[PDB]
Amino acid sequence: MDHLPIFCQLRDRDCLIVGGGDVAERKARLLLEAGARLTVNALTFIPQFTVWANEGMLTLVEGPFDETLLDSCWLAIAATDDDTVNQRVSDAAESRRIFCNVVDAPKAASFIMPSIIDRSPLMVAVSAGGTSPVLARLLREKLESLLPQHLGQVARYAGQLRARVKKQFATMGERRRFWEKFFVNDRLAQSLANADEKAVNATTERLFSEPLDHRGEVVLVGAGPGDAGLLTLKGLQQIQQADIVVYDRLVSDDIMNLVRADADRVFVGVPQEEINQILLREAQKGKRVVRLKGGDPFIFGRGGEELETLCHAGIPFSVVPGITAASGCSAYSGIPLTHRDYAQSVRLVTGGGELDWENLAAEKQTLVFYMGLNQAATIQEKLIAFGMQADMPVALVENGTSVKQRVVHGVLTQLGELAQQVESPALIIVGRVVALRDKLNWFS
Amino acid sequence: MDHLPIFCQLRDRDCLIVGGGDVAERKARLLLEAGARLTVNALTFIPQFTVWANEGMLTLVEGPFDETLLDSCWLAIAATDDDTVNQRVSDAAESRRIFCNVVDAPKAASFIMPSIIDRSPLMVAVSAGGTSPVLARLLREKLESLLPQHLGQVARYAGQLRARVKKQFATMGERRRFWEKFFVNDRLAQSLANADEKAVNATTERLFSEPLDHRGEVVLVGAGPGDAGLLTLKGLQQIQQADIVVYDRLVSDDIMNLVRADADRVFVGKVPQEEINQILLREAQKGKRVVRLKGGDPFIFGRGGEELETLCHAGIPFSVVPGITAASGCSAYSGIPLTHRDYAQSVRLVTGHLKGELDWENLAAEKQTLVFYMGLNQAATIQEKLIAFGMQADMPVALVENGTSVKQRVVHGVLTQLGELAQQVESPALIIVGRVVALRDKLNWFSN
Ligand SMILES: Nc1ncnc2c1ncn2[C@@H]1O[C@H](CSCC[C@H](N)C(=O)O)[C@@H](O)[C@H]1O
Ligand SMILES: Nc1ncnc2c1ncn2[C@@H]1O[C@H](CSCC[C@H](N)C(=O)O)[C@@H](O)[C@H]1O
Ligand SMILES: [Cl-]
Ligand SMILES: [Cl-]
Ligand SMILES: [Cl-]
Repeated sequence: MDHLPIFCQLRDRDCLIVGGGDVAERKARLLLEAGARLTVNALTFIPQFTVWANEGMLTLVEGPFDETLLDSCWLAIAATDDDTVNQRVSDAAESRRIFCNVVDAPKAASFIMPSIIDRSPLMVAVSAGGTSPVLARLLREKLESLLPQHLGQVARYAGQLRARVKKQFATMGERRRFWEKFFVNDRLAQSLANADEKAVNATTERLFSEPLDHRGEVVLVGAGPGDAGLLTLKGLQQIQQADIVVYDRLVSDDIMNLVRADADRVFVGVPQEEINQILLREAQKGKRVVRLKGGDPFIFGRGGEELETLCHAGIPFSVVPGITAASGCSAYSGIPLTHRDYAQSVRLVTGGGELDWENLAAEKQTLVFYMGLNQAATIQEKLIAFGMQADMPVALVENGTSVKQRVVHGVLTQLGELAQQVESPALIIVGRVVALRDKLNWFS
Repeated sequence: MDHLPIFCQLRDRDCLIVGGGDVAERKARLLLEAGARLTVNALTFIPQFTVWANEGMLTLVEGPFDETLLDSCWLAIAATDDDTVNQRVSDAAESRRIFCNVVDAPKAASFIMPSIIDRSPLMVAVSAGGTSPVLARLLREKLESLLPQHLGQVARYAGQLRARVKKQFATMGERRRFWEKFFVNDRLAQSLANADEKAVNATTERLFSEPLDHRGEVVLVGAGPGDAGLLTLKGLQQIQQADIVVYDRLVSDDIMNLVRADADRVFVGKVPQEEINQILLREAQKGKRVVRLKGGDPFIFGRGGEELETLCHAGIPFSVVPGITAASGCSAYSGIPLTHRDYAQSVRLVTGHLKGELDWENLAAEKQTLVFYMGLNQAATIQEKLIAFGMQADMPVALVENGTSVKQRVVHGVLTQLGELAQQVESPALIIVGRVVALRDKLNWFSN
């Protein structure tokens, strides 16, 4: 072992930073967030320090490095661009047995600052001794994506319940299993975060009442339009905690690979009624069910209908929104849905009853047709017949955001022509913003 | 932050443990692996301390607590079962400004020892501060089943190459690009774990030979509507690796905590558009990875087109990471789906304040959900115009303030109440008009 990680209590402990530039500013933010009684000594200071000083958050000492400033200090940081000053600081700290970091020379003095994932009171720290800061940030990134934002509130509450769980769960197998469902209970975490103290007390007693077997709940998760990177952090966390994942064709294979093989998978790509009962049945057997749907669950996803089935049965649910096809395709095709005065509104529209064509034909809109390929010849002839100018730009985006994305574009009088040239899943975008693609297309 | 994690170099530094039982032994073992010069002061010692002392790996002092034994120490650990003694140790260490752990009292004294996942020289440390040692242990096992055991050898080889990387690559960006390739090369990791130095050298030689692009980049990243969990995985990657992050006030606080700690951050809240464009242009022309972090989605009422056309006109590369737009986030978190069955044919995302003006006949049409962005100040005009162009007076409306955050507020009513409803909230807020608003009483799962 090269270094021993320790977690220091710095509240109201004198710490010293030498330096007043951006390096020192980054270190000082860290120590302020830890509650240090912070002094900063530098020949000059950047404006952020005077701001902190005027708010009484720290003390500034302008001038050359003064070793007597280390007199009552617990930690020192050398954060200048001058190697002779940093060596003076680390030498004075060493002789006082004060742990010291030289920012630009991690093996020069006595401690290294790791990458930190803060879920206080829960904290994770990653370092490799300065041999590989890029690896440390790469690992920090994975951990940040995995650890729910409000886990620390759950950790705090867990400690207050340590006594109750022991008196109810005899063996450590049992309370280990209790703690495992406790730390993944979404209703509890959001109830703690929202300061809804009655939902806390309801969730708390429901967690003690039900069998350890039962963790029944459904999460509707929007998987985004295809690219696995367009899943949300919460969405990834939910599919990592699922007992059962119910998905269909419009969920990309790259998304499905982020589900651990330890979860049951149920493929329902079958009228809507059957899907509703599947979710019902598996939530009532007490499993964590994630219903994965393409894009956003509440935008032509029939997501509402599945949740109404669950409401009439008393099964907790939540929804994780996702990137709808329009947003994904817009960003990845270089076609902004709005721009300057081009469009006062964006219309997301499907392809008994039928569409209001005069309304769709009006100016200053971006039109986005979902499930519109089969009707694309109709859409061309009717938009023209209802006054939309023949030179209106149109684009069709197929498999948007994925490695198979194809974009075709022209004007409206060639819209029906370009539509047989693509296949589902495809969006039809009509409007002046379509012209912007020649400049903004950064993708395939 | 409850604690500040630091990684201490203990080689040849005096450390004191008080106590000689099984707790002290566990801590002594750790401090010996770290290379500490270790004294153990205790009334009695379990046999393992005899084994260590015979080998000359530490100094035993048999007797009650000797405060003067702290005088040259960098760390102290109180590991007795006597809380009077433990607190004398903590007090003596405090006066000397020596960080001190009381093992049976995490909240007392001045450092805590975390759980350690060892892939030396790579190390991960986890602690919940004694609030939930069960959580720390569950997390410690997940981290174990996540970090490959190859990883220590990749990190060790990186350490050996750092001098050559600094010599051969002039700029900081080049060195970063090298390391970013180095750490994801699976063949190199396999060859290191196999001690196949022929393969190690050939892959390494090729890595050093690749042209490294020096161009700065600008990434437009949608931060989503507030909740940090609604950032995309790709958006998180970009802000974890940017040099500079240019962020609005419509980017929540929790999102900014996800920026890498050593990134520079430039505020552009309330500055006009051509201020922002130029700030991006220049830091990008400095060869730095720039992330432009905007609320919601960058291409929905975000003015992301204008910033990018300036960079295209100047030869600067760029990309766009979409985000959850306010309509989708507030929809999910208020229990108001934007489409549903027969209710809504179409969703309209509309801006509220503009220059000619809005096409109210168009907006008043039945079977749609209207979502007004930036429309608070015109709520009275919206109600009057939609009524005048034939929308039913009892049409449900909702206003979502600070959607998806812990401060989210929802008010709802009918169209004839829209103007007064808007006075009960402030920016940032959405106006939702449509029959789907009535679904809230069955689909609301978040709060109120
Ligand atoms: N990756 C993709 N590229 C282009 N269009 C897509 C797409 N994924 C879904 N779509 C569109 O969405 C339609 C299915 S309806 C479901 C839409 C989803 N809830 C969402 O928010 O996007 C398809 O007919 C297609 O037009
Ligand atoms: N968290 C939130 N809750 C409610 N409305 C929000 C919001 N965040 C942004 N908005 C809306 O967005 C308007 C700014 S326009 C910026 C919109 C952003 N690009 C997006 O895609 O959502 C605000 O006036 C408000 O109407
Ligand atoms: Cl160094
Ligand atoms: Cl490192
Ligand atoms: Cl022993």
